[PDB]
Amino acid sequence: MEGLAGYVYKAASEGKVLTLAALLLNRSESDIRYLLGYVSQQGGQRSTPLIIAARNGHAKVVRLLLEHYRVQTQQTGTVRFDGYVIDGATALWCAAGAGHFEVVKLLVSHGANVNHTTVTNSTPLRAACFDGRLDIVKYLVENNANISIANKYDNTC
Amino acid sequence: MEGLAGYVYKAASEGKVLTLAALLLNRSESDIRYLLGYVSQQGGQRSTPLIIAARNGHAKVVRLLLEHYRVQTQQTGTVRFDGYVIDGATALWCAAGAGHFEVVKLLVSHGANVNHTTVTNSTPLRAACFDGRLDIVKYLVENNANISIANKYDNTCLMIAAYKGHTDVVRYLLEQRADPNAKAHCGATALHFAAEAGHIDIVKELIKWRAAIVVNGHGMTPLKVAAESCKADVVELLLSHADCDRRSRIEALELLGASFANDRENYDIIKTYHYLYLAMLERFQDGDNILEKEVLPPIHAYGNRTECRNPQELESIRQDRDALHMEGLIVRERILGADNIDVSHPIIYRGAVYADNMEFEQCIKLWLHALHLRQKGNRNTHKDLLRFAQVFSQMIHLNETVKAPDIECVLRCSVLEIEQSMNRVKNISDADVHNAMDNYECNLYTFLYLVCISTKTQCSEEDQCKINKQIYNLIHLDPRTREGFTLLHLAVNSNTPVDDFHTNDVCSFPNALVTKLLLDCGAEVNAVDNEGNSALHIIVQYNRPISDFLTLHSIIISLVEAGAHTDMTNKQNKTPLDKSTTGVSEILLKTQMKMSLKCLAARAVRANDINYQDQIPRTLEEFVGFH
Amino acid sequence: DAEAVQKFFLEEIQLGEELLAQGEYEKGVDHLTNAIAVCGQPQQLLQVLQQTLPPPVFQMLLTKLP
Amino acid sequence: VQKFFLEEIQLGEELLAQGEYEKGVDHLTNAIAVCGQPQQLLQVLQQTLPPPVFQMLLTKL
Repeated sequence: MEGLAGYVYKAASEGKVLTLAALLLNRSESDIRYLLGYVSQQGGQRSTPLIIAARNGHAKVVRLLLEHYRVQTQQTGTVRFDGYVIDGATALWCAAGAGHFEVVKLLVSHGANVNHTTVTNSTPLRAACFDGRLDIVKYLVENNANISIANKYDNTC
Repeated sequence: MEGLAGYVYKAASEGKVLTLAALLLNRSESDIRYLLGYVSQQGGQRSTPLIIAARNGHAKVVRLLLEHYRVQTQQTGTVRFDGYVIDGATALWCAAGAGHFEVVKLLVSHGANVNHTTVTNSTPLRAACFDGRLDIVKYLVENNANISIANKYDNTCLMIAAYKGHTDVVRYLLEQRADPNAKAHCGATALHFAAEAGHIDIVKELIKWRAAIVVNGHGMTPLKVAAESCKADVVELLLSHADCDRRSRIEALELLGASFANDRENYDIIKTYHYLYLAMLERFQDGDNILEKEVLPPIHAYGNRTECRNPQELESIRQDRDALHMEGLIVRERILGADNIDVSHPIIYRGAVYADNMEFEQCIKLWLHALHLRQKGNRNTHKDLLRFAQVFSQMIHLNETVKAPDIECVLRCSVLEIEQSMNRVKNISDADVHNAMDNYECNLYTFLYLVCISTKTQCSEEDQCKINKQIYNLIHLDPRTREGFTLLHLAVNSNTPVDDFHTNDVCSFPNALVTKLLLDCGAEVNAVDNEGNSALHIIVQYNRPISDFLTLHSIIISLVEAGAHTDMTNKQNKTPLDKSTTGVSEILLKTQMKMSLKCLAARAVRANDINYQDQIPRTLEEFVGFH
Repeated sequence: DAEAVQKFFLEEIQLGEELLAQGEYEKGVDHLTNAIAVCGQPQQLLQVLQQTLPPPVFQMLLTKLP
Repeated sequence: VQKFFLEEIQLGEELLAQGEYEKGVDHLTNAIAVCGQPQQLLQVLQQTLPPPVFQMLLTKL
């Protein structure tokens, strides 16, 4: 139901580690991923428990949503909420631009998407370039996602 | 000097070009050239210093080396990979494999072999196709790159370019008169390779050439290869091409749904069910003279029901997700056949999930069917045996009973697999003899774990008799280890490895029950290893005589009861009581000893070193050899 | 299960989360101990619980589980 | 001689790698003096190392 969709949304949009386990328990696999397919707009932007938890910086919360649960890696959400709110966010993208290196080093090692393109055909690498986290930039270059993606205005990382 | 050789190796490794120039000056040329022609055997590589200079992209190091002491860049050397060891023929091949255009162009400027074949004839152009550097590909095809070179596995460099998403390399290669239908060893081609790897743009690039379409070694169009994995974009593209009849398209859609039904990486019931329903709607679109799938009887173990022949049938059983997976795997098996290798991996995944969900009988039946398919395909089937002993161990640790006929069936399967392993050990010369020995050891360990599991639970007398028959057959084969340990020696020793999973909860070698089972089925207790130790020597060499004294006393009693000469000696000629290293086991053996004239006389003869040769019966000669 | 137990379950989940995050492990686990006792699937929750709490905290829960 | 040349040039390279090519040139000048041929030792720096370090080491040595 839609009531449980907001409950499991705040389970990962905060950092709580037992609410998503408790709410998803004793439910069928059909509506469990429906609750993990949450795409409704929260705070003027589409949110998803996998996407927002990666922005929050908890590498543990996102890991429990990919190893012991099935979630869609590609999703739509904000990449820079500070006046940009560009849709089409990745869990790696949220962690890269916000300095969450532990989440960055975990999703790519697990096998998450590394070259998702938004409406501005941008990359998580330039988001980390604005933040300046060299470890995320070094990890992305070592994992060889892309080193040549520019924006729609040809803005190089 | 060896220090100079190591210092050359370091200078080429960390790019110390100034130290390399100091090496290449102020001394002679022949000895320094010989020292720079090789590196120390560290990290499993004898590679050229230029090879390791190209590995980290140090074009300055190799350029200064060639400027000072000109050496041939064709100097070979062992090169390591992620999991492979192929000895690189030249440094520029490693530069292309590591994405360094500067070293390649400098080596070509110095004069070098553009297509220097590696041990498995790996072209530098092929290495660039593996890496994806288009500039290196352009430079080598300017310098007459050999695009027709294929491996022992018949891997033409277009296939390697099509392995990954290097679409620029693929399109430039097919622009340079490549072979889009270059056959592999197992029938594979870049069409099937991109169908498996899900590079739809590479498929369209080959469709731009559209030379021909070919089947794989088992025999199926690349549409079936795309439907074999969760690569629905390539499947939809090839159905848009529509170079197939109706029924083949319907079953290709069925296979596309089936691959998504039981895949570990991505798995959704909704898309699988929708693909199945769309395929069957296309099947029912015929109307008059309707084509229908052939009905197959349901396997009693693997699954319980046959396929559904009505749209309302899967419309109703959509909620029956297990039935959906069963029907998808059934159509996958009946289309791909037993010859296809990938027919059992989704079965293995679904069985693992069912074991995780405590659907233990379903897991056992699915894994038994998967083992049957893999053995009928005559493949390497030790990993599934190890996992299957692991699920026995997990069930026994959870106090769950197992099915004795399943035990007997998998014991027969393991005996047949050990026969096959012995055949491929004795038939192969040097290809994977170390891997074959490790596989044989793992198979023996897994058989021991299975026997321990069977002894842990309770079985019917007929099933126990059949199990004893299988174990008697295997011990009649008399398996031996690297050091010559028999099955009894393996069960006796505490040095026998135990898997890190729940097997530690059930495998506690030395196990007395396993030894009792071997002795009643008729194991050769007097058999010794290459080191000359028998079962009694190994069991008296045990180092925890009091912590688990029940097992030790039971196995000593069993070994004495079956009959083993307690005075027999190893290569160093000392008895088990002489090899006690333990008071408790020594006293137990002493009170379990037995006097004999023959044994004492043989001991006296051996100690006094009398010329026993050719003065006694021959059986007395091995009797003295025991003592 | 359901009804007032279900809201009591999620309250113990939320309060157990906070005290564990706050640092009151003894009261946090005890609050979560009531949650598992009233949990609909205590065995299936323990699959996730093997990775939620730290191994000292999970072992601390393991002493209070029975 | 060669070991002293290797030790002094390494000491000079440490100062040269920090941006002080002239400061490390003086230590590398002793390496050229330790080496049998100071011109040949400085030729490696001109051919491989930065030219500012090699040019300053020639005057120092």
